[PDB]
Amino acid sequence: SLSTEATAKIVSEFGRDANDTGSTEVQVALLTAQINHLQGHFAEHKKDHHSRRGLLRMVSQRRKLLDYLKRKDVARYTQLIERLGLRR
Amino acid sequence: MRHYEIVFMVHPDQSEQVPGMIERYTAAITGAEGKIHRLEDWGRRQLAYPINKLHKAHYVLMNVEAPQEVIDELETTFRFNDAVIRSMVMRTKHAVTEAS
Amino acid sequence: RKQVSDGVAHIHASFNNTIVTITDRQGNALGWATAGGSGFRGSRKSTPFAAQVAAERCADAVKEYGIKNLEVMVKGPGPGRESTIRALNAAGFRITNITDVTPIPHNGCRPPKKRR
Amino acid sequence: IKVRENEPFDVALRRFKRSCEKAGVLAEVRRREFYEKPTTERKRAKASAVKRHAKKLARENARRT
Amino acid sequence: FCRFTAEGVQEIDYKDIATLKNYITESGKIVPSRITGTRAKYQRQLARAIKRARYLSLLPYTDRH
Amino acid sequence: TPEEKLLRAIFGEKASDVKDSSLRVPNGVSGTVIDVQVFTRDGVEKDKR
RNA sequence: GCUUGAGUCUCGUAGAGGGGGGUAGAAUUCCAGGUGUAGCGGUGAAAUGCGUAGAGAUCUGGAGGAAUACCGGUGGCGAAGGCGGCCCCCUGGACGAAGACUGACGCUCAGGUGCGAAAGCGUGGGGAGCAAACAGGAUUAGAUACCCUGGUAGUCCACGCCGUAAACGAUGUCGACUUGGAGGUUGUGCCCUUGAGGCGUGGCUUCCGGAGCUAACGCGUUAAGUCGACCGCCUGGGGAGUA
RNA sequence: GUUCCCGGGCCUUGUACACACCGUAACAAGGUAACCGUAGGGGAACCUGCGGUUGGAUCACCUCCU
Repeated sequence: SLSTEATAKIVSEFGRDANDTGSTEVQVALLTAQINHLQGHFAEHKKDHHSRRGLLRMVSQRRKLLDYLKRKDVARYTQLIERLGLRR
Repeated sequence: MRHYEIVFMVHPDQSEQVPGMIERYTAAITGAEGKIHRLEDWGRRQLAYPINKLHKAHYVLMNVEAPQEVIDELETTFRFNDAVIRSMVMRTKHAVTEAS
Repeated sequence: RKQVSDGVAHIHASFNNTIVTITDRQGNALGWATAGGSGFRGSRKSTPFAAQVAAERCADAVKEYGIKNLEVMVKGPGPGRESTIRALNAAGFRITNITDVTPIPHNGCRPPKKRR
Repeated sequence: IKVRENEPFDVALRRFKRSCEKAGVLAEVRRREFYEKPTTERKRAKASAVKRHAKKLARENARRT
Repeated sequence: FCRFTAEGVQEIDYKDIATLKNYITESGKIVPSRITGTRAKYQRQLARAIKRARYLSLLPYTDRH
Repeated sequence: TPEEKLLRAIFGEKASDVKDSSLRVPNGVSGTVIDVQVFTRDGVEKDKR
């Protein structure tokens, strides 16, 4: 269930506080962190007709979150894609 | 790092040389991050069903604090030791101290 | 023969048959008795009265051996299990202990099938 | 499972055997599996199991017979 | 109604089996969460621990094989 | 009670039978126990004290 | 720009949830050995088969194979389908005490994509039990039909294809609102958890009822009650959910 | 004395019935409960195996503990 002493390091970087993980720039990164440790499962085992609903779920959530940041703050979005590299 | 509760057993034959075998396993833990919580010695108490012939085995509980990748290979050793016939490793949670 | 005192009478009652097989603790059988080997072909084998006749055919063929403090190891709660253990305690036997040694399966394999 | 009692019997005493299961696992491992069956019959069984308690609630309020 | 589940808190262990005798019968049969005045949580966790006590030879399966 | 006869034959041999009817410090006294005169069962010893 | 909407983190729990592999034990088919009998099996009844080439029965050792009695609870997980030993690793989803924020980032659909019990088949292995086609004896005027003994396909492990259902609490989905009781299952906050509890809050599910709907039965905070948003379907039956 | 047997009444359960009880596969539990999905087969209904559901029936007697 998540890797706490890696993700807390992430909120330390992106956040202006330690309690501030409500800003778009920090939350999508914690979401990508989930995906960084999710690759480890979608590489092996092959028969996850259950774990598949998690993929489509968190990817949908992520696609539209960066889809709003794009429509409002291009300052934070271009800095965000340049801060984590979540574009590719 | 992680709290483990390794509970293994041996046959009364190796019961006179298992104390040396406990020094075997606890050697690793000591030199690789570890401290024991409850080393229990019950003796050659009455078993349930005879293990292919003889009953009454020797119970030895550890319940030690050790690293996950060491106990992984350590249970592999239990798997192929002639003293330890059956074992049981746990997850984290609380550490014990009495159990008596 | 065998110099046995511990006559282990394995009473197994399938459904329509009460087959009791007296043996030794080692397995050295002494012989048997059945609700179907005495007659009663039909729903008559299904009756414990035939199982009663069964416990009697088992009460004999042991007067050459000599079972006294016998053990009643029951399995198969079909037609017998009642007027069979009671027939032995009425045939002149001092049962040290009546055992229901049933090594029940966890239904690992698949069993047969009946009444549909 | 194993009944003994050294002397005060004058009877077989197989009452804990029946008090164990007896026909309990007999009726379950003697005939075809058919995985779904018990589920449905426990259905009619459960509704009639609440029915006697519904009869317990049916005897407490009136019965001025 | 008993002074044991009024002092019984947080997962009853699998080491000494003296109190496991107080949930099983002298046959090897377990009592359901309804007879024993104990919430399913507890009667069920005690149970899983007992299967592990079988892999450890504390309690056998049925009495005799 | 019937709701404790059943629970009685489960949670042990002595669940709600043995009570506490000890010999208590006499009501209205405040002193100091100095010596204990004990008499073990004629034939069988006590436990430890 | 601001928050009652959506969402994530700090701090945690439970689970027939899925996945790859390994392992424990009983039973069953069968093999070797000691004992031993003439019956076992089956049905309303008879019979095929086995039997002095010694079956069924009992004890010891054991190799394939599939599946987990008792714990079991109109209980739990999930989009749904579906799914009951244990361990190691991986991991999705649901929920809660107290705070921190961008500030409606929300809902759904033709073409499209993915899951898909069981079955059919191709392929490297397999066959204990049951058992399509079929054979023997009977019920019968007749049996290719209830029954029993055998038995190919299938069942299982891994990769794919046609891509189907009573895939049905028949109740589409996100969400807000609407007197209670018996409860069950899983967490949490407050008070002395002295104690088997008292007061509130979310998820899933069952029964009796008010509001309301209705042909009626009844559903009834999980609605068939009240609205908004998105899609599919119907115009009597059959033809046909087929060429 | 109502447990056997013939006829009768009341209450109750059940029905695709009310024109009203070549082979029985559904309607009483039709003496083998039903239907959908799939493969195969037989003059033919339907049956066999696997998965699901309730658009299914009685829970009345005979032996034991308070």
